[PDB]
Amino acid sequence: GTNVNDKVTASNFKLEKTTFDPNQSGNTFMAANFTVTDKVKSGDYFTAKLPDSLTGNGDVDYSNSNNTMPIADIKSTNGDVVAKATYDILTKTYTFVFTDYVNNKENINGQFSLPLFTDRAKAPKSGTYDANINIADEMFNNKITYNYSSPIAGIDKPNGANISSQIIGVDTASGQNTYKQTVFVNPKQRVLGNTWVYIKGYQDKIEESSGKVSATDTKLRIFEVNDTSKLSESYYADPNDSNLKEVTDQFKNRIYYEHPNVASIKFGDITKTYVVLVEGHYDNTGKNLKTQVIQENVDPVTNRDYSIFGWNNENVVRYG
Amino acid sequence: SSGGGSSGGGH
Repeated sequence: GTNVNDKVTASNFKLEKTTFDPNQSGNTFMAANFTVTDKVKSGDYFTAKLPDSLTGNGDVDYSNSNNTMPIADIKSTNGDVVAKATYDILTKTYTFVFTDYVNNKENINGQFSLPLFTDRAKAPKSGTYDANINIADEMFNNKITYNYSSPIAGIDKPNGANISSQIIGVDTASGQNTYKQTVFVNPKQRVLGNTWVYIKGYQDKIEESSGKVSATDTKLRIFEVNDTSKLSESYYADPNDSNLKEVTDQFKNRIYYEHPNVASIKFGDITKTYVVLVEGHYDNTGKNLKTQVIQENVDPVTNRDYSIFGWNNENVVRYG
Repeated sequence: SSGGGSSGGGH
């Protein structure tokens, strides 16, 4: 079919909320009505384009589903399906493809409501961004504000343990059941001694998380950060960023899977912040993916003042 | 001994 954006008009455009914390499952929604001005055929389609600051998928990853996010059918005013929808992760564009519905009608009216999330990579810092959305070649302007919970967290002492992390991608569609997680080791960039980091596939009870952390289920890459002030708030981290120096090879025989569902990492005495990128898997029990990372250390000078900090992750799913 | 957490979301 043909692109029929000039034949479709969106109205009553609404954004549920303009300010939120994407590190606390903050998201928003967009709702609009549309009407087909002219007659169109089955197969014809119209689109919506998100701006740089937004994504239609958030922390759900569709890279194993051809980078294409399936969307719930779009309905007429009358409750029947007018269009089947698809979201393209790469171009951040929804494509609404008219069904046979449209073949015997005129004056077709529909509406949709779709969740919207931050783009962790293009809005990596707290602040305000242009959230201008394009629907059927028309602009609907907004301002988005992200108050990210700071990744810089830890015991409040110059030599205290400090660590955080965020699950930034979960593949719930393909059946492969993968997840990507960023861990910031020592984000306060303190001088710490005998530092250990534990990446757990669960929080307090093994049976309560679908996480699966092991030598066969998990891959880790470790980066020494050069300038900590460049690090994101969104937990996005580019493994090819020149601000990151890969040291995975140095940790080759310093990562242990001595315990179930747990990756132990021996950092030792450190004075720089690290990024640990985790690619993992979760099981088929239908339990939530619930993780916890823990860093422990002592004062590098007195070998006393033991300290330990934990950080929990879990994600939520929204519907349109 | 202390801690916090964060949470994400998607569709």
